Amino acid sequence: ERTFLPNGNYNIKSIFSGSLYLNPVSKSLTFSNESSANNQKWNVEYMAENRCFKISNVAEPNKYLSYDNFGFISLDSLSNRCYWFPIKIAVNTYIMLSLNKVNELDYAWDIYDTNENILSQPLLLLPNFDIYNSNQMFKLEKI
Amino acid sequence: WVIPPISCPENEKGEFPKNLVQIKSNRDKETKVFYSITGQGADKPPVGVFIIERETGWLKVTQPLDREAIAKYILYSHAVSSNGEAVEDPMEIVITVTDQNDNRPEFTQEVFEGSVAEGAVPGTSVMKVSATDADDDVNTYNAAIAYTIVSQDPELPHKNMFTVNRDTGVISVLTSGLDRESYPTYTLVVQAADLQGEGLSTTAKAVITVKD
Amino acid sequence: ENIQEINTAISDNYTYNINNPFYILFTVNTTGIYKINAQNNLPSLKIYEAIGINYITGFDSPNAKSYLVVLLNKDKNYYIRVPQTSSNIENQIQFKREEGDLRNLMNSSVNIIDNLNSTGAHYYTRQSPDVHDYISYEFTIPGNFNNKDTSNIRLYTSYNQGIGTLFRVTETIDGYNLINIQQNLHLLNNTNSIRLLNGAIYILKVEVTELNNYNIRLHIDITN
Amino acid sequence: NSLNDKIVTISCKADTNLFFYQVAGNVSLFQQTRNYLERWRLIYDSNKAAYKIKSMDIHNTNLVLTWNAPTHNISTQQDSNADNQYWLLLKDIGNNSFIIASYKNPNLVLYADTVARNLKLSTLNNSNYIKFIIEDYIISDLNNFTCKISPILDLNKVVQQVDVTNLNVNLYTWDYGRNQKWTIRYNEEKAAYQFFNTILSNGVLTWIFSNGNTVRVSSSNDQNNDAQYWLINPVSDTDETYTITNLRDTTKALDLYGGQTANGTAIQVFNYHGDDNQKWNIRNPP
Amino acid sequence: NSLNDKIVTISCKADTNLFFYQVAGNVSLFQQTRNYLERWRLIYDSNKAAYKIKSMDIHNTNLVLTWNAPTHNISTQQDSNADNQYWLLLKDIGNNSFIIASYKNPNLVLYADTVARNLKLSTLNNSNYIKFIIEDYIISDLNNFTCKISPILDLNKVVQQVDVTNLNVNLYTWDYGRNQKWTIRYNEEKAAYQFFNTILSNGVLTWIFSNGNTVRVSSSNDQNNDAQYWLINPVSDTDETYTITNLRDTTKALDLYGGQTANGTAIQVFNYHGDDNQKWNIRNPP
Ligand SMILES: [Ca+2]
Ligand SMILES: [Ca+2]
Ligand SMILES: [Ca+2]
Repeated sequence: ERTFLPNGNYNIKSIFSGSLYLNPVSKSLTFSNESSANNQKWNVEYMAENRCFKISNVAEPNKYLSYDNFGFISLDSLSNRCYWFPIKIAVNTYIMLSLNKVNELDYAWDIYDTNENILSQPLLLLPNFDIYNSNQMFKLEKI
Repeated sequence: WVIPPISCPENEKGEFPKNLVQIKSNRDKETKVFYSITGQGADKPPVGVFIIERETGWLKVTQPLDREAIAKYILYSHAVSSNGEAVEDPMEIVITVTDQNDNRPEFTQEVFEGSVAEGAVPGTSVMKVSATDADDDVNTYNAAIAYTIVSQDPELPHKNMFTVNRDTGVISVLTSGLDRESYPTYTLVVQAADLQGEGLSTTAKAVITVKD
Repeated sequence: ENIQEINTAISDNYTYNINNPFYILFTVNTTGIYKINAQNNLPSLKIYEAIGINYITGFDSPNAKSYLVVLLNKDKNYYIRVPQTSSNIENQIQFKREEGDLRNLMNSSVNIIDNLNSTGAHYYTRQSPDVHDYISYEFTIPGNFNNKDTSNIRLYTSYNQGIGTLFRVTETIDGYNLINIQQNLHLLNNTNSIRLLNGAIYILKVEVTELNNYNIRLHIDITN
Repeated sequence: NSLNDKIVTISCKADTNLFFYQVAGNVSLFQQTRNYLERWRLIYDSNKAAYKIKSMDIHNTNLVLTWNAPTHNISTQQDSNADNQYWLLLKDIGNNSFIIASYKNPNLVLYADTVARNLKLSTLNNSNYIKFIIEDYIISDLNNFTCKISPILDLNKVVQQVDVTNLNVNLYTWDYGRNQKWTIRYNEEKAAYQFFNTILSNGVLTWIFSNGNTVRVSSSNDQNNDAQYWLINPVSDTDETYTITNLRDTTKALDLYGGQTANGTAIQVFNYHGDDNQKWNIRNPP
Repeated sequence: NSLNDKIVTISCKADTNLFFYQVAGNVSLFQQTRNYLERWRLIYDSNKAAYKIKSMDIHNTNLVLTWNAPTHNISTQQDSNADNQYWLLLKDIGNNSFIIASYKNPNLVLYADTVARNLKLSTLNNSNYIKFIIEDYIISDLNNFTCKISPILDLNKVVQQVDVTNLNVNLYTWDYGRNQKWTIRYNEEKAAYQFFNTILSNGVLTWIFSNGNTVRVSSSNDQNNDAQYWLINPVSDTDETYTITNLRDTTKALDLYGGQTANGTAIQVFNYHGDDNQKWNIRNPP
């Protein structure tokens, strides 16, 4: 019993495009063309004890979406920086907050755009204020 | 009176004024009822934090709250007809502020001093580090501190010469081999993290002098 | 009357497994706001308080999806009236205590609007709450969400006057959040439209202020 | 460093007509008022390497630009020297505009909301809504300011040109004349001012030096004469009262014939002393 | 704008000994080299309001500083006028240093990795690792440069003070003497240089205009004796060669008498003609 973001594999897209899929490029995360490879698939698991979600890459199931000390989202081993508190603002559309306060504020996934173009942009972690910032909106779609 | 338990989380980020509850008197069919609130947070300092719609009973909060400044508000609601006469006795309403884990644990000192005998047996209590957390002790784990040892200088003659109780902060000798002549001074970086060690963290130094 | 009885006081969460109207007796351990519904919000329930029986909220309308948001006190007895349906699939009543924004919806029935087309007129007829009582409507604006695309929404009634409160809903693991969109909508013959985001979810709370008809008729008209 | 205790106005690159305006503790983007409610003192902290932006309101002397975390709103609060009241002034060379970043959190910078006419915090972008113009208040008040110039001795009279056919400069009564009004303009490279008479497309207030002492308006020969450029300096404890010196020789100042308060007296350059005849009421034409 | 097509060096505020260094497409942090390997031309695009940072490599002339998005990696690639090859130059007025932000993503700025000795990226913060010192390469090369000065006629001879008590200046074979070395210090206000001989603490290279073309070393207790100051201008298509002209009279260049590459020839000023006896090699002394 849980209708809110059930466990399983998802594709992660930005709200700016329906054809760009999240995947690790080098040590960064970016949205690229569909590849049908395991690296564009993400296992979303609920952590009941800490009341959050952890998201791992299918190609590397031991690496989770996290963040470094430079404001970038990263793929690394499990830690409290891998703990996300999703806010569902529409059908399959979420804002991804870090569970813990970062710099004494709510921080969220953030993809920069140039007139709705997000090619070659890295996914970042930036302050969040509300549910109206498109750059902090992402679609998680099974399966 | 028809009033439920009322609460609002600290650090609301906007969308003010935010609706909390529409309170009412079930005598509202008899005459037109006018609502109002009194107390600290309403008409008394801090004034205007909470407001109510006079004709509908919509209770609202006008600004972000902070549980560590004020954890609960004590207001009184008033129901009154057009001629000023009360249709209900004034009702006490408590508004609790729900905690967020927004306070980092804080060690009492940047550097704690301690001393240990040269040939002490493992299990020997040495010293005690201690931190505090301002968040809600009662209802959450946001102030549940877990103490750990991050590093040890030097890493000799072993990596784990000492151990710390994660609940108390008390540091005890772990392994034998404390030699005053070769390694007289030890510097441990101790960590203090809330949410039972999974939340916000901080570090301090535990300087330990080995002696005769 | 075939009163079935919940053994012990409900905590925060509970699930009670079940062609004729019968009643379910229960108490709650903690006084507070509760969401009560069937699966999946079928059928619509009614809830009563045992005076010491008084109606609280909810309607009896066939094939109509809804749930109840109600303030339950720990030192009182309550009755859920489940009406006759169709004996195809087993049913169950779900109980959840709500400490969040759902507080803004007591004591109201929340209608589930799940048949909104791209554009056009829509109306939903329910039994009207008494004067100063509440009926609510949870609906999703048609189309894909992109935080940009928008439809025009006219909300109004036909006979009864009411004060509308419009919220946008977001959901976390802790439940619904309610965000203020529009207050004090005078619903009777309302010609004012509001632009709402496609794919976004909204809840309209309606307080009846003039009982001119047995049925309240909420209209949702959508233009480009 | 070089901007410490400098009183400045702050306007929007997204709309150069909107200035930071402090009213009842609020901060809005408002039209140019040329008063102290749009003036801000920059107070530097050597340790933070950041600035407080304090309002020059005379009735409320301790209000500073403040970020109301955790919301994204901007207002003024009492100065408590807090991190959310400090700012990084980042100058975009080329534009000569500033990005004003929060010291508490440099991820966020000032953002001009031209619809709500206020300020909010935002993450960075390439737009002009986060670019701002910081100018010394005297310069911003005087630059492109079509004004009328009255000697403080008589406020009903005005420094004017006779007419379009007589470029001589005289003192006379005020009557909404195009020869009575002047447009002050500021040249950045020369750091000096020019007084364009509005009855001419490019006529400039000039001390002719071929003649000994003579003030006549003359055509604008660019990068030519420095007697066509001036330096304006304010007078203490006075709202709109200034002194005007020349650029060619800074020892000579604009002067009504000492001390003749007549309706036909000349306007001449004269050695700088500072009596009531060498000071000017630079007002806005009503 | 004001820095368009200027050739600069770029060093770190965190470590002022580390400079932007380029070779074969790779960008790193290295010690001061005083050559083209650490020289960059800032190229301004009016419409983008951003700059390209182009390496002054003499073998590959079209390499500009590039962010290899979306990675953390910075390098020099062939110029294609790409968005990831443009940069916002933001001067922190608070501490006179520069933040270099990507035009493709203004949230990301250059971060100095002083351990790996290269560049990565970071969101804005208050750390000195994202602050950089931009400076004209001539000033950067010459300021605080303890050096040796040799005539291009004979690169084994050095300009020197004869001894500690002989304030005359002649020519002699290089022999590691403290009197054979000079500390070049740049004066911002006078836009000039002084040559402090390393056998005292106030003796600068000066033109004794009281006695013809005599050049000697004298005390610098008078700040404003313009004969103490000099202008060091680079010779076209040379690596370390300069002409040195006096500030009291710029038509006077530092001159080796003759002609002569002898071991006692006089150092003097003479009317600038530009021959080999007025060209000088400023080098780092072994
Ligand atoms: Ca707090
Ligand atoms: Ca805490
Ligand atoms: Ca707290």
